[PDB]
This record gives sequence, structure tokens and C-alpha cells, in this order.
Amino acid sequence: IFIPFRRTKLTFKQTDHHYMCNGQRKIMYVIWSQIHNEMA
Amino acid sequence: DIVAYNLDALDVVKLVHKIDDTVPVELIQECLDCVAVTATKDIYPHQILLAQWVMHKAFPARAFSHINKNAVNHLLAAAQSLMWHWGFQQVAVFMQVELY
Amino acid sequence: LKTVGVNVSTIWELLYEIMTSLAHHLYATDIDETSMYGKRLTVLHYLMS
Amino acid sequence: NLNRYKARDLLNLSYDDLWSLPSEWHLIEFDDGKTVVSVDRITKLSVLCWYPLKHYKDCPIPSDHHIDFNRILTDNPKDYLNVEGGRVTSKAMVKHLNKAIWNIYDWSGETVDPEVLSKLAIEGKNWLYNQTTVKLSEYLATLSMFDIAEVYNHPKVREANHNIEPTTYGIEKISYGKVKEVFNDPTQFIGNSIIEGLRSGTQKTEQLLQAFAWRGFPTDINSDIFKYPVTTGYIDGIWNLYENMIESRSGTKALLYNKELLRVTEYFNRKSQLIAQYVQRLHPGDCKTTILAEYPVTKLTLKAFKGKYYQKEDGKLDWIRGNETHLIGTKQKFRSVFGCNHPDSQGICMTCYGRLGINIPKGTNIGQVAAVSMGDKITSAVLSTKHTDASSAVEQYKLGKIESNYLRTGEIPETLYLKKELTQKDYRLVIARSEAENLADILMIDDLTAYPATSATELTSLALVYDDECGDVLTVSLYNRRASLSIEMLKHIKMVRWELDQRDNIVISLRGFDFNLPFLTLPNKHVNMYEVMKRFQSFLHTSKTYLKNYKSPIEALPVFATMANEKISLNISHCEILIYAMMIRSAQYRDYRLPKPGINGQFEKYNRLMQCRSLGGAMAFEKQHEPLNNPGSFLNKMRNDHPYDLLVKGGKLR
Amino acid sequence: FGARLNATARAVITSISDPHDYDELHIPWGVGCQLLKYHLTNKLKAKFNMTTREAFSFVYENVLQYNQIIADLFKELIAEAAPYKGMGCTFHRNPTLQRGSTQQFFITKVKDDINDNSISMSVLCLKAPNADFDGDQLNLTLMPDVYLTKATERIAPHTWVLSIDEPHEISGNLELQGPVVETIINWAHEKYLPPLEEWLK
Amino acid sequence: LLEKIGEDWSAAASVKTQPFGLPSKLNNADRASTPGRETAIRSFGESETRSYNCTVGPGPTAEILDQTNNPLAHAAVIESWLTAEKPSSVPVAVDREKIPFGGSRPVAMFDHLLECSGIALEYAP
Amino acid sequence: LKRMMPTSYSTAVANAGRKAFFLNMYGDDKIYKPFPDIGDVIRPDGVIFAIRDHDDDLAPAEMTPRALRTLDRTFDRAVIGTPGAKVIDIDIWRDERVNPSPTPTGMDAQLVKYHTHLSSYYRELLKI
DNA sequence: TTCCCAAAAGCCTAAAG
RNA sequence: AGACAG
Ligand SMILES: [Zn+2]
Repeated sequence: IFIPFRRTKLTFKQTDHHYMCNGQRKIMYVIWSQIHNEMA
Repeated sequence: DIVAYNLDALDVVKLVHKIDDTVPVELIQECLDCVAVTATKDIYPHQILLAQWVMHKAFPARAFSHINKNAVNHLLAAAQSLMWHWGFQQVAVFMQVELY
Repeated sequence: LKTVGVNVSTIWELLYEIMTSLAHHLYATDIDETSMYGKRLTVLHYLMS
Repeated sequence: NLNRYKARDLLNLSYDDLWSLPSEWHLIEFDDGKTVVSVDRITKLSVLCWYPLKHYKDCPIPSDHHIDFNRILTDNPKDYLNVEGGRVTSKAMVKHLNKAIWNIYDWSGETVDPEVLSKLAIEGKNWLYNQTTVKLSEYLATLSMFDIAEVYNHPKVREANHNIEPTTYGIEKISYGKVKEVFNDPTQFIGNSIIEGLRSGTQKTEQLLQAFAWRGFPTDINSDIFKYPVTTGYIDGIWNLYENMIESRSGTKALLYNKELLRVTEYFNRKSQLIAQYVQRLHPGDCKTTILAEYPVTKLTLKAFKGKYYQKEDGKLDWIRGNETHLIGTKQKFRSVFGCNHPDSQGICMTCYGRLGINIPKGTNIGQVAAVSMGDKITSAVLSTKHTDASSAVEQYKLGKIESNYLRTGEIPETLYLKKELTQKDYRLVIARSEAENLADILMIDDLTAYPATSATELTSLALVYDDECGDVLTVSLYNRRASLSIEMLKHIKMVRWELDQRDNIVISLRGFDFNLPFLTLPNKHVNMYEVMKRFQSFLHTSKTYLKNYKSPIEALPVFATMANEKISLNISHCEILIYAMMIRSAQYRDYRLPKPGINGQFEKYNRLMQCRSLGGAMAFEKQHEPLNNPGSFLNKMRNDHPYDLLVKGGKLR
Repeated sequence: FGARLNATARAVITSISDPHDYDELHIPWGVGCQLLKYHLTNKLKAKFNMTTREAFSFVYENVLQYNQIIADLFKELIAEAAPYKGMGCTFHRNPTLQRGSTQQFFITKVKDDINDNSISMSVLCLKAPNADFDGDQLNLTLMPDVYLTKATERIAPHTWVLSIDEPHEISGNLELQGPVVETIINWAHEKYLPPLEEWLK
Repeated sequence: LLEKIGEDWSAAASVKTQPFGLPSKLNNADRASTPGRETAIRSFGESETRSYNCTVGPGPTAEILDQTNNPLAHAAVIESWLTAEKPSSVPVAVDREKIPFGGSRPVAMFDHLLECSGIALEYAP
Repeated sequence: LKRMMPTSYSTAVANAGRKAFFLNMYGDDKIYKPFPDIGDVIRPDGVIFAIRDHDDDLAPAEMTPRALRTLDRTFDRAVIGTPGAKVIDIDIWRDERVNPSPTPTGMDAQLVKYHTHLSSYYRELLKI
């Protein structure tokens, strides 16, 4: 999901991740967005 | 163009007759014989200026700043012959000259 | 965002909408990148960048 | 009571006398014992093709030089009264020029320079062109609405353009078959410019088929086939919106596959030419070498051996021709480039190379010839992928011996299946996370009905594992065709979920999965010749088929030969030259010059060969600072010579 | 490895559909005048009492205009190229893929039409490159020597006759063009005579 | 009618040279000053010099590139054109004895630049 | 092809100041004309401007009336258009606040003419 | 911009004084 | 490095 602002040109991406509920493994999407440009 | 102007200025009889058809060939021969000795020394700005003035109907003036030394000497001989035939003998004397 | 159909007033509201309502566009999107309807023909925002 | 003429006497006639012959049926008598019944115009064309024979008055003219050589005069009139004559094509006239020049070559003791023969061939073609352009100023060809109507109004074409099931089988094998049968009939259309040109190769059949018959399944920018075909051809108007848009996308595909595929292909061609330019000299003669290469001749690769010497029985050398049925599928001892102990360091003999070396000009770089031939063929194939796209029959995916032990095919044109033997043990699928990024979406969607299976995953390798912990990895993708998990297994994964692994690979238990259901649905996508070119590049420069992995070039040539001949018809001599350019002698001792006789030596990668063979050849390739700043380049080691050396310096020989 | 040759021209390839020679090229008036600048200067100086400056002035003045003198000079240059059809030269089509992309030709005549900025390469030598008359400009390098002409003789068109990928076959690049093949078809494959049985009877 | 009508033909017997001797491109004022363009066409690229080096011996190709690169060789070619009774069919264009190989400007620049680094490419003995 | 003749409009720009001066290519000995007038026709050899570098020491060589008319292809700067092409118009820009005028007296007739017309036009615009 | 592919970094595992 | 021509 690509959203432009006056300053930034942000992008919202997603990946998968695992977590245990009631002892059983479950998979959910984690939505991330790099915002600190110096991170790259 | 510079190579062509070198090969052009290597001849004098044709250019002299292009300036003036009525020029004896004996003067041309004498000037060439004098070039055969004068080519050793250096060429000075007044000589080049006079040769550029006299010979522009057949040879471009600015080419004098690009052509080689032998071509300049032959053009000086042709200009001296033209001056000698015309009657300006004093200036003709100052064509093939050494500094001192 | 109000024109599109989102009610953002603060960037945290935007993050909540993306995490809850706009996340539908991340895995199975009703609209498509291939189309060109519902798009603007902007001139000034790029000239006066 | 036909007329009579003699081949040699008729050839000696002047052009004015030759064209001033009556319209007749005449018996042409050749220097052999066969006589040909022919009409005057075919005879005149035959003589204009025979033109190279004028300069050699002592070479007999066999009966097969004539264009209409099908008819032969015999005692029984049953064999020549009604026989179809040889079609006159540009290819046919070139073939007759070829026959004449090689008759000249073979009649002598092969002591004729082939350059002279090629000179005579172009001279004959030029005289033919001039005489045809001058004399045939009224026998022109004309096109208008009348010809298109004449082809269009044929009742069988009209039937072949109606009542058609919109499928690949029902269009591109039935209706196109009917239209081909109509066109190929030698009696239906006579005097029609379009079909007269079609019967002689002037027009390729594919365009006329797409015009008169239904246009078939255009392609999008990505090489996928639309489900719904085009009902209308080009003679009738494609007036709908869907069909116009999809053919427009075909045109867009043409533009892009031109531009960017040229961008990559020319770079690969440059690298191949740079590397092949090391193999320089082809010296005519024979090296009398005893080393032979045991090559397996197969059906597909037989045409690639068209010029090469090999040992027959009783130790005799014969060269493969275009037609050998007995040798098909058998191992023969060819005389290859490898194992040629020619004195030259970069030179090979004529016999070891092949018959093709005769066509090679005298002072030519043979490695460049091989590289240029490959570049032409691959560039043409990559650009004209659209030419082969006229048929919507997607290239089927083949299963290897290891893959067939786990996967089967049937009950569906595209999708694969799991064999019942996998029920014996609790097998388990392992896939990469890189190739499965949008998979978890199936968990969030509560109805996997409208969800496309192709967007979930794009697989190229699957590890089937069972507990002991053994199992095997299988390659499922065919170049551009990346296999995707079927809807049934997407539902199973949604029901069962998965788990990661230390190797960061998704692991799925296949226990409880309903078998005999679709598995690894294959996309309806054409294989790209661009991917095949990438495969060629990777070959030349869990088990893959890189060239360096092979021990000896003898067992390495057939793999490359088959791989190339799958899509480009490349001679075996060119493949041998390229592989021999790839070779290296004593790679341990850091010696990079070409091995002699050609087998005693390993293989090497492209970059090391380019940057460690000759610095002059390394300057024209990438990263000049790497060999400039290299200790080995300063060592006084024997090295090969490259033409750029003379260009690296100003021209000083020594 | 090569950059920006001198004595080089580049022009749209429009050809001659006339009885000609395959090793025959027709450079036009402007290309002939500028490319053969010093040849024309030499001829003017040798024949007429003209200074080299006058020679350049005449040549440049008569590039966009026609005259009989410079045409005669072109004809005499091509004639004085004695053991050749004309002035040897190399002709390039880009991209250089095959042997036939670069081929030797011999200049035979500057065209008298000033409006023809065209280059009459032979019809036969068209298929060796991918040269079609759809508005493509090809390159032309004038060989300044007989030694270079003899060297280029190895790039002459007769070198690509024999196919480099077939043992005994002429390359498909020598096949006749469309119109000529169709003319030959319409001439030879016509029912202008009765069948053989009816012809005998 | 279309554009690309011609009129862009660029025939040039001899092209003006940079101070570092090599033909250059034409600037606007100096490109609109000649009847028809006077550009030095790059008819010898990497692919063209490949084809020449392979079809013909590298000798003649190096000679052509030396005539183009070395200004003295080009001057000798023009002098041979002008100082011949037959400007066509000149026996030898550049007398290599008078003008030896190795004077081409790019190659001399490359060799000098390497020598400034302490290295020089030379033939194996 | 006569029915299909494209019309081509082109612009030729020449600068002459202290660096160089216009030659005489459209006028006789009596009248000095550097470039064609409006509605005039370019020479059979399409040549305009032909400006020559200004050198005082070469005055009796490259400033004689014959030398001004004569064009040396080398050492001179001409702009070469299509011959026979009718001139549509001319735009003149002049820096009039240089006390020593670089152009010698005599070779500034058409220049001053067109500059005066353009100055009147722009002055009337400014007055409006 | 994104895919190719080689070369250097870096890491666990293993052999000799 | 963008467009155009092949
Ligand atoms: Zn051998």
C-alpha cells in the first residue's frame, strides 16, 4: 500500500509470522513499513 | 585542408601567374635558388605579413599560420618575385632576410 | 483519504485503518493495479514539486 | 514427337538465343543415360541456374540439375505423361545453383577453390536476376480484392471458418488443417497470386492462416494465453473489443520482446564471440590422428552432424549426410575437433572439424564463425518467438526419471499428480520461502473459490522427504513455466497450515491429504526463447548441467548439442568449436591456453579464461583493472594469441 | 577498438532495380562531392589551372548544385580505378551480426539528381544484412588504398554465398526477393500449353 | 509523407580534430556550417572491429584504425590522395616505413597511463 | 511527388561582434549585403553570413572588396541552408552601448535597417 | 530497476604439535 | 539519459 505525503513516499508491506495460541501454532500477517531512510 | 595548402604552397610558378600572368620565369628561378640557401634560417613576422598581403588572390592568408616552414619559404619567394616585377624593389629586398 | 473512503484525522488513525480496514488491499485486493479508473490527472502537484 | 535438346549444347547458347525458344515440350538429354521431359520456361530457368557450368566445359551435367527432374523419359509412357513438375522457388533456384557448383567441385579432384565457386554462384544469381527483370516485364504479379475474394469464396474455407469449438484442438488442428488441405491442393487455385506465392514459399502459411481462418489465442505482455480465442481472422474484421485488445497486447509483446531481449542477447553474443575468437585457424588437410570421439547419434541430433567424418567398418572414413537411417540412435566414432593433434596451437585440421570447413572462407576465424552462427540463430529465435506463437499449443512439461518416481501426469492437460506409492510412507513437502511469499493469504481468505492458485506460489523445486530422514528434491519448473500449487492443495494447506525449518524452508505435512486430486497446476504460459538463451549462457559460461561439471568434452558435447538443437538448428562443428574454446589445459598449473590434441584438458569458467588467457583479449571485456592488477599476468607463462593484441598496441607486430 | 573514422558517409539506402552488378554501388551527388573532396581537388588542380583554394571553393559551392565538370571528374575517377568496377568501399548495416552485415562494394556513379540522397546497393546483397528500404541509414567507408581494397576483398559478398551452418548448401541470404520470385512464378507456373498427353495427341 | 526524409547524410573526407587528436562530434554552430552534415561516422564499433579482425587479418584492421586515430597517418592518406596522378587506386596510402605503427593517440594514451602505474603490456618472448 | 512537397522552415543564427564581421555575399561592389532581404532568394550555393575573423594586420589581404565577396571554405564561418529558399523574416539584436563599434564602417547597412524597424516596433509596443 | 554471477567475508568443523 | 529512426 503506497501512500505519498508532502515529505515522505511511504510504502506499507507485509510478511508472515508465527505465534502459539492455546498450544497450537498459528500464522498471521505482520504489516511493516520502513520510515527511517538511513536504515538502508 | 592544411595538407592541401602545404602541397599547394610547394609550387610557386602557378601561384605567381595566378596573381599576375605577366611575370618572367627567370625571377621565379632566382627566388627559388635563393630559397634553397635561405631555408636554413628563421622566418620573421614582417616577411610573413608581406607574403600574406601580396598573395591572397591565390593562397589564403591565415594558412600561413598553419603551413610548414618550406611552404612559407616558397611563398616568400613567390611574394618577392611579385614585388620585384611590380616595381616595389625595396620591400622585395626585405623578403628573404636573416636577423642580425 | 476522505475522498477515497477513509476517515483519517491523525496518522495513528491512518495506521489503525491500514492495520484493520485497508489491510484487505494487501492480500486480496478488490481493486486492481492494472486498471485506470478512479484516478486523478494531476498537473500542478508535479509542476510545482 | 517432342522436341530434342542437349544440355551442354543448350547451355552454350546465348541469352538472346536461349530466350528465343518456342513454347514446346522437349526432351533434354544429359551427359548421363537419362532424359527429362520439360517445358521451355522451366528449361530456361534451369539453364540460368546452370550458368556456373559455363566456365567448365568438361564437367558432365547430371539429370538432377534440371528443375523438372521428376519426369524421366522411359519406355513405358505410364511414368511421365502425368507427373507434377518441380516447384520454382527462390530456395529451389538456390538449390540448383548449389547443385551446379558442387558438381563442379566434385567432378575435379576437389582442386577448385570454393571461393571461386561462390563467386560463380553470385554471378549466376545476378545473371538470372537481370534476365528475369528484362525479359519478364509483362509476367508480373498483381493483388487486389479479387484474389482475396477468390480465396475467401471457396466453399471449403467457408466451412472451415464456421461451426468451430473455441479450443486449441478445435481451432489450430481441425480448422487450420482444413485450410491447409485447401491451400495444399495443386488443383483448386490456379492463376491466383496469393496461393501461387504460398505454394512457392513467398508467403509463410501462418499469416494466411491467421487471415483467412480464425486468429488463434493472442498473448499478453507476459507470455500467457487468453482462455477465449479470436473468432475472426484478418480477411474479415476483428470488430469486437476483447479480441482487438488482446491482439493489441500481442503487438505490445512484440515490441518489448524486440527491445529488451535484444538488449540481453547482444551482450551474450558479444561474450560468446570474444571467447570463441581465441580459436583461430582452420588448416585444410588431415592430421592423421587416431583419437576418436564416441558420439551418440539420435533422431533430433542427426541433422546437426551434416558435416563430420567418422569411421565405418574396415576402418574407412565417411562423412555424415542429411539422410542416414541406420546410424540413428547409435554411438559412432566421429572425428571431432577434440583429439586433433594439429601442429598449430590454435589451429585445427579440416578432417577433424568437418565438411563444413569447405564452406568456410580461406583466411577466416573459425571460432568467430561458430559464435556468429549461434548468435544469428539465437537472436532470430528470441526475436521471432512471436513467429512460433502462432500456435497456442503450449510446450508440454516433461518429467525426468527422478521426478517420475514421485510425480505422474494424466486426467488433465496441465496439472500433475502424486502417485499411489507415496501412500506407502508419510511423505512431506518442503518448499522455499522465497518462492512462496503470498501463500499465507489462503489462511485469511475463508473461501478458496475465486482465489487464483497461480498468485499463491510460483515453485521451481520441491523436496519430498520421509522419515528414516531421507528423500529427494525435484525440479518442476520448465524455464518460464513456474509450477503453482493447485487449489486442492491450497485448501489442504489452509486446513493443516505449515511450519518453518532451520534452513528457513516451509515444511508441509501431506498426511490426510485427499490424493488423486490436482497437484502443481502448470500455467498456460509459453516457454520463452529468452530463458533458453539464458540456459545456453549458463551452460557455456539437486543437480544442474553446467559445462564445467563434465570430465571430458566427449561426454559433454552431446548434452549441449541436444540442448541447442531443441530450438535452434546448430551444426555439431560449431558446438565443438565453442566447447573447445571453453576448454583449458592443466588448470592446476594456472595454464590457460587451449589443450592439445583437445581432450587432455579440463573446462573453465568464462571470466577466468577471459582474464587469464591473454591480456589483449581481456581489455575488450569487462573489468580491465582486474587482470591489470593481477600477479599472474606478470608471470612469463606461455599464452595464446588474440587479435585484439594487435589492436591493444598501435599495430606493432613485435 | 575503433572510433569515428574519416572518409566516411552515412545515408538512407535507396537502390537500383535495374540490370546491374552485385558489386556495384551508386553514391549520390552530395555524398560524392564531400566524400571525394580531395580526389576532386586533385583532378581540378591537375586539369585546370586552379589553385587549391579555388578547388575547395568550387567543390563546396557545387555540393548543393549540379554541374557537368564535377560529374565528369567523378566519371574519370571511377574509370581510372582501372582493375575494379569503381572505387572500393565498405558498407555497414547496424547491428553487425553476420558476415554480410559488413560487405565490400565498388562505387560506380554519383547520381546526377541533387534530390537523391540515396545509395544504390545491389538487390542481391540486401538479405546478407537485415536491410530493408523502410527508411534505414547505412554506413559507407571509402577505402583509401589498393592494399586495403585487396584486404577487404575477403569481406566481399561472394564470401557469404556458402552457408556457414550447412556443409554443402548456399546460404539462404542469396534467395531472390519477393517481386522477382512472384514474377518468375507467374511466368513459369502458367497453363500456356496443354498437358503432355494432349500435346502429343 | 513522413519525417526522416533524408537530408541528414553525413559525408566527410576529413573531419576537424580535437586538441587530443581524435575526431569529435559536431556542435550546433559548427554542424550548421557545411552543405550536408560532416560527421565522422563510427562505422568501426566493437562489433564491426570484431568482424574485421576475424574475417580479415588484424593487420589491415589495425591499419585502418591507425589511419583514423593517428592524425599523422590521416595526413599521409590525404597527401597520397592529393599527390598522385590517379587519386583512385593509390598503390600504398601510408608508407609504414616513414610512419611506423604505434602512433595512434588512444593506444599511446593507454600505454603511457599504464607506464605511469608501473606496468606495460608487451609481447611474450 | 510534385503534389507531395513538404514545406520546411529553418532558422540560421549568426553572431558578429569584436570576434568576426560579416562578409559580402548578396551585394555587388557598390552595395554591401551580408544576408538576403525579406522575400529574397538564397544563392544557388546556399550560403549566408560567412563571417570572417577580424584581424587588422591582415587588412590589405582579407578586407579588399574582392576578398569580402570571395568565400574561403576554410577559415571562414558560413551558415549553409537550402539553396533557392525564400527568406521569411530576419530578427536583429544589437548591443548599441559599445563606444568603439567592432564592425568597421560600411558593412552595417541592412543590420541597422532591420534593427531600426524592430526598434520602432518594440518602442511602439512599450509606448502602448 | 531488477536479475546474473563471480569474488571476498564469514562461519562451524576438523587435524597436528 | 530521455525521445525518435533502423
Ligand atoms: Zn585433426
